Amino acid sequence: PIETVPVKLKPGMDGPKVKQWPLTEEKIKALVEICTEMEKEGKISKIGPENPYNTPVFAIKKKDSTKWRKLVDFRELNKRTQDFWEVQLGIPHPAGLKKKKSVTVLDVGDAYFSVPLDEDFRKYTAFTIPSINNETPGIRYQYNVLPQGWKGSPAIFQSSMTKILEPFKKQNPDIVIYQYMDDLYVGSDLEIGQHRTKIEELRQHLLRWGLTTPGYELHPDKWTVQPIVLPEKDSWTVNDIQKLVGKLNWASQIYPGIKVRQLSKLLRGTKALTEVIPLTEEAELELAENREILKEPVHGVYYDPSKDLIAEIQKQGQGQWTYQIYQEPFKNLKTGKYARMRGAHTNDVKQLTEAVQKITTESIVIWGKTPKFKLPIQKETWETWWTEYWQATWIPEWEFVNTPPLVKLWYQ
Amino acid sequence: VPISPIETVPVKLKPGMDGPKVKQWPLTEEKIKALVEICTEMEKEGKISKIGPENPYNTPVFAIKKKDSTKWRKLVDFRELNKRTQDFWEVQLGIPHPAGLKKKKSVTVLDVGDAYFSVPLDEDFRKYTAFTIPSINNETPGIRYQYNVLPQGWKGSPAIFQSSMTKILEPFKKQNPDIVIYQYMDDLYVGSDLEIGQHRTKIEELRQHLLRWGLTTPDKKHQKEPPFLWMGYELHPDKWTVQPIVLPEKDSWTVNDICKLVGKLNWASQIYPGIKVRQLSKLLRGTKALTEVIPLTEEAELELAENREILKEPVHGVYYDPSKDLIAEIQKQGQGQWTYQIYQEPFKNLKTGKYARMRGAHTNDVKQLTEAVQKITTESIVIWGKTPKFKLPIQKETWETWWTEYWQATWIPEWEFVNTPPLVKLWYQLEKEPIVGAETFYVDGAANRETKLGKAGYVTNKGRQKVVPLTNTTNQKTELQAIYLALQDSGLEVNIVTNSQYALGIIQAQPDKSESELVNQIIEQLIKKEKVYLAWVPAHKGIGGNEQVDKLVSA
DNA sequence: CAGTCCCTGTTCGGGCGCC
RNA sequence: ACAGGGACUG
RNA sequence: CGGCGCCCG
Ligand SMILES: Cc1ccnc2c1NC(=O)c1cccnc1N2C1CC1
Ligand SMILES: [Mn+2]
Repeated sequence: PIETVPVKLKPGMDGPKVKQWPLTEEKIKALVEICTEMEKEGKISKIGPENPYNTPVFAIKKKDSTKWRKLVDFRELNKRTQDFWEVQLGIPHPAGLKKKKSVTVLDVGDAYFSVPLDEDFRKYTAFTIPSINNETPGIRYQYNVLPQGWKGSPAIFQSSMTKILEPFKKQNPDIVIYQYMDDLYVGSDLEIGQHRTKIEELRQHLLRWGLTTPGYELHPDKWTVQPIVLPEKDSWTVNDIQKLVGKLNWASQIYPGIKVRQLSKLLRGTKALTEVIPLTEEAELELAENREILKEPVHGVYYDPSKDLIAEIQKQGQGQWTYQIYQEPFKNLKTGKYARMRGAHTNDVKQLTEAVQKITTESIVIWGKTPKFKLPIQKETWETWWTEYWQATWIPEWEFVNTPPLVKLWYQ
Repeated sequence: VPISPIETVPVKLKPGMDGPKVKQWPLTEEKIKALVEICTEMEKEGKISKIGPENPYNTPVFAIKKKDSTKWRKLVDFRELNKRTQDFWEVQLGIPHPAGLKKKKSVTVLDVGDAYFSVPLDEDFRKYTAFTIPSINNETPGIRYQYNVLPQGWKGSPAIFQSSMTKILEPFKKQNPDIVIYQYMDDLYVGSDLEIGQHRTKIEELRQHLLRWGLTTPDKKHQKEPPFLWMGYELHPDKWTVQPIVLPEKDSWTVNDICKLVGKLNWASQIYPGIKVRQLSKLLRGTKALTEVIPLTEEAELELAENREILKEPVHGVYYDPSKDLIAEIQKQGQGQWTYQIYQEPFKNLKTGKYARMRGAHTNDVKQLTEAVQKITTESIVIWGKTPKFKLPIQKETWETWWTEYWQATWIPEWEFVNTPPLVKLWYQLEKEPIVGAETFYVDGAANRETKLGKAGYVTNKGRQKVVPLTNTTNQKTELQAIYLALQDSGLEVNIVTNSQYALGIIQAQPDKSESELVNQIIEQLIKKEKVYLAWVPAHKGIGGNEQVDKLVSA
């Protein structure tokens, strides 16, 4: 018997009617055993056909975990509760979190099951546990408590959270603590031993205040940005000069002081591609000055909080992936590369699922926001397996892309 | 006082709306005098009531007819009430496919009588029900009433029925873990691996549990009727099959004949392996009337023949044995058509199917295989909830070369090669690096938008030139056209340099078939050549001998 | 700038296969 | 029916 | 009249 913060679908839009996608039998077992136990706990409870709302749910195991975590795709709800969280209560994003030598991510979402949810709102958390082959109909529930992964859940628990944390922040003022949805980001410049100790300690804090917590470390101070770089060549074929010039034309979309003039003139006749053409000095210097403008930053690219982030991933081959985060074309907030991720050399979709997760992660540590992905993949491929490789408690936004490779020239 | 059978499910109205008042709409004049009596029956049973003042509610009548009846079935139209009634989460998400059922030793079907009128309507919503329909012809103006149960043609009748029935069954089932039930409409099908009589023990004990809730289970019920006939299916506990398919032999071919034909072939294709619709399907392109006359080409008939011979002998599916692995094997059937069989024990198939869909403007067998493999994986997850062992007409090196070169993220799950021809191959590969001692064709093309007129050509390191005039064309078509020339006029090994982002995008995706004859030709020239190199250089950058062929064709 | 087309690939209005 | 990308219009 | 699945603007 405690209060309940009323909550509202921002004006005009209805509850999510989004359909449940088919599940593997494996995951259906894990979901059944989790909801029946959670119903028994009165976290959720059964519902009828009078509630014509649905959110899709599936399940995952977190990285390095043999225990099943349930996961709801509340994206649609979060879109329809949004004005509530963004406009009513803002959360300041630590710019230092990214500068910490180590940052651990702990999953605190279970705590959210304490607070009740406005009885009038619960009908919009309705989710179906599907049946294999439609032999039974769906087991439909709705959330009684603060549902994991909805943006209101971390929002409403704010007071209580800031509370339970105030002892630690007070005892450890130099430790930076940020919160994004079901996840809590904790970071410090401590040597790893004593960090992990301060983490076990914080685990205790939330443990004695009534929470459970089923490595997680990140090293943001070590995060490198991948700059554009022109090849180092001993001797140049025509073909080299051409691919070089084309690249230069792109980079010149990004860095305006670029000129192709002397290398272009280097190309003057109609010549065999593999003929070896020597570099004039005037060109050698324009090219070296270009190699220079490409060590610079880009004037006037800065993050604007109000704009959505957009992240593009390109598949570069042989386990390599390049990515770029930007809110507006050609002004890139970050560029990067991944290699030898799980799935490298065997399963592309796995590697990509990983990239999307690592990217979302750096995106949250840096700007506190999940990006919109443009995935170099067919829609259907992605839907089928993306559900198979997912280890994260959140779900970024994505759309599907086809760009036969001329932007693949983001890496040699 | 009336009485109270089973828990009622709350129903609201789309906020700010209220019950209907309507004028009558035509229905046949003979059978409706019968309901005047039938109505008095319901008065006494609790399925109807009335009040004078309280109802500003009136509803019309529009009906649907059913074959195979020894008695006539009444109906009322709430369509105005319907549109004004809250939405529900629909309970029928579609139906299980036979191949997903586990073989069950004993399987019976009880058909629930007075099913819809057996479910209490929500107390307070009862009010919105009032209605009126013509006596025999008509004499005096009339009278009215209210509904106490789930009304025919109402939205919640189906939603709430399904859910209430389910709600009822839950406790029997929890008390009987090793039974297996499925509900379709008002029929329940029950099955078990227990012995035939104790199975019938629980069958009566359940007709008991349904009675305990006011649910009627007659003895017209059949242990002796199976196969059960359901939606084009014939189902026996041991084996299943499609209901017998009648293939039109008509000499006269109209496009609606071909339509029904196709739909029938595909429906046969779920069980009878190797069905092809391609050539029959080509006739259907861009036709205005469904009644039009079309002749059959020789291919489509040789195919229709092979298919008729497929239907000749009968066939049956097995059921799923969860203990044993699932195996799905695809054989390439050509003309961008594919077929698959999913079995567990060899030659006893669970099901077959086709994937024919030519996806994209230009495509290839690897892409298309990848597609079939995805279709099948999805389907398999729906039915058995798991992914199959692939038996695929493709060398692990063929495949590896494709997915590993391709720009898109692409994947096939755990699969094993089956050496069944024709095998899937990559018909050409573009070199990754320039070719020493090949002529370098710098190629370009241009057309004028207004006149839709243009020219395509090239220049080489050897002095060789060409420019060709072209009529009724586009800038793109000319850039493909110029690359084409450079293929034609080059030796076995050639380096091709082009400035068109468009053309490069197509060729670089290594299509083996295309809608576009020019691309087909390009493809064909490409296969013949020992080595090809495609290069891109930005236009009007004053490049290479690129400025030169740009001048040559822009003139 | 906007404003034109040319080419390509996923959501809704026609009809057949199963209720 | 809708969107993305190319290219041409002064 | 609908649901479900393919084929044409
Ligand atoms: C039509 C249908 C649909 C879904 N399941 C069943 C049936 N009826 C059967 O014919 C059936 C046959 C064999 C095994 N299970 C069956 N059952 C399962 C319930 C025991
Ligand atoms: Mn041109």
